[PDB]
Amino acid sequence: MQRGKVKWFNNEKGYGFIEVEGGSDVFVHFTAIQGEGFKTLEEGQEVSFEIVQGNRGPQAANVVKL
Amino acid sequence: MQRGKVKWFNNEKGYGFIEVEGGSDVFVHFTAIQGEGFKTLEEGQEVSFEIVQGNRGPQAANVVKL
Ligand code: NA
Ligand code: NA
Repeated sequence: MQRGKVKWFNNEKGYGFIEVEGGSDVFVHFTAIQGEGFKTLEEGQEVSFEIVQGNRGPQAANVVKL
Repeated sequence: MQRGKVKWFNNEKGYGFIEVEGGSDVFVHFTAIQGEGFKTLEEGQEVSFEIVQGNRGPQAANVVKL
């Protein structure tokens, strides 16, 4: 588990990337976003998350807005 | 998606396992469950999901109640 900030998120498409200090960007799909409310992220938002490997490569899991 | 059936799920602990045909049971955490509902599953529940590899091995992502 670790923290990062949303790099960008296309609200219409429901995905974007988390930027990591000193690391590679991490793909994030809306289905990973925790909490209640419309599943979205905004550029700059700090998040905690886990990295998992799926068929398309690394992606975020358990994305909590801080 | 992959299909399976919930073997058990403990809604106090927030986890359980999904049984899948021809393979090992897959760990499922409440944070993977989709829907604005309460994030719980019940024994026997048919689901669609994705298997991803996390730091503890295979686990469920994107768990949708069918
Ligand atoms: Na970076
Ligand atoms: Na099995």
